Amino acid sequence: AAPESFDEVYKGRRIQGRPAGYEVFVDGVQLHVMRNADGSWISVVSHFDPVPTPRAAARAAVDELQGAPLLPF
Amino acid sequence: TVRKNQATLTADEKRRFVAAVLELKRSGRYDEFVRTHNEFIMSDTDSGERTGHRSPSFLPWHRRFLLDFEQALQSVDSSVTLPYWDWSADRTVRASLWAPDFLGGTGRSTDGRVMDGPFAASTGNWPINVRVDSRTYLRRSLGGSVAELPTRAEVESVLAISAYDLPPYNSASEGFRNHLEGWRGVNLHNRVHVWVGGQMATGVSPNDPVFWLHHAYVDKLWAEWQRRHPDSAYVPTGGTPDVVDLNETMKPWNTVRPADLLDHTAYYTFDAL
Ligand SMILES: [O-][O-]
Ligand SMILES: [Cu+2]
Ligand SMILES: [Cu+2]
Ligand SMILES: [Cu+2]
Repeated sequence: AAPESFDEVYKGRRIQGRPAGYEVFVDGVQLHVMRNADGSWISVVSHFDPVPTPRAAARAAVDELQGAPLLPF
Repeated sequence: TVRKNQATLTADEKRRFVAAVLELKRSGRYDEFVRTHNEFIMSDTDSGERTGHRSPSFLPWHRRFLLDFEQALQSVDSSVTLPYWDWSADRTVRASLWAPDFLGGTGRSTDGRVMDGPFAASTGNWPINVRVDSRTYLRRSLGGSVAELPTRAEVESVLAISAYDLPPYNSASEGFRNHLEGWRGVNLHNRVHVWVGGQMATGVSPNDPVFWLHHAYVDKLWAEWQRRHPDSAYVPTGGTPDVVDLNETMKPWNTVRPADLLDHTAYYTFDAL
């Protein structure tokens, strides 16, 4: 069962998630994310630190970026 | 070829290692290691094909990737070998690893930027090109996102585990491989990535030269596990969908198998094992 979609402004960045497994965008730029077998999530910019949900992975990416644009993959 | 503890290098050996790394960067060869690694970080999945990570071939895959990098360094300076970082012993930001004559230190607080050492963006010698975060300077926050590196006692608890790996051969596994990788348990290898921060916390983690020293010590711990469990060996041993079995070849090379990489002494020895 995929997580629900989301859309919010987090730390001044628009983050969106939607089932596709699942896609996340930071100001319209897609961020690679992945689900682990225990149901936690990671992203390519926080790969080694599992968080509970795709929104948590999007927010960890915004925290990592410190305001910088994301580049596509 | 002897792989030495970074803490033990002479000033000359440090100088030669740094110069060879900077030359691989200048020539364009370095960044393709970063690109290959990110491709596997993004493609290895728990429920599908998995080769470089979150799977039993994590260890032989990184052993071959490090051999490819070491051979590239030796094509520039034949005296250079990959050193390893025993993060259980050299565990603070004051370690000589992080001095300006070796890897440089932590990043400043406002933007994570490394301000000293040979890889600092201000040198003009270490552009971050293969990247997801669009910033183009090396970043670190040592000890920022997780308070402590693993200890020798925690490493020994992992080396004590008898089974190399276990079904379902992914991030949910019990067993040595996944405890060393760190997705279960007290967490060795993943935690060190989180502890360094900056590009080391990302899929483009080989952008930081410490990547190779971290993986050279994870590789040493595999060799230590083998000597503790001579009776135990790589699994699985044939017929496993989506997982590299012992005698199956591995991407991207296709010409090598885990079986060919179990015995490191074919390729190098350690200063002490
Ligand atoms: O895993 O690097
Ligand atoms: Cu890797
Ligand atoms: Cu994908
Ligand atoms: Cu790693």
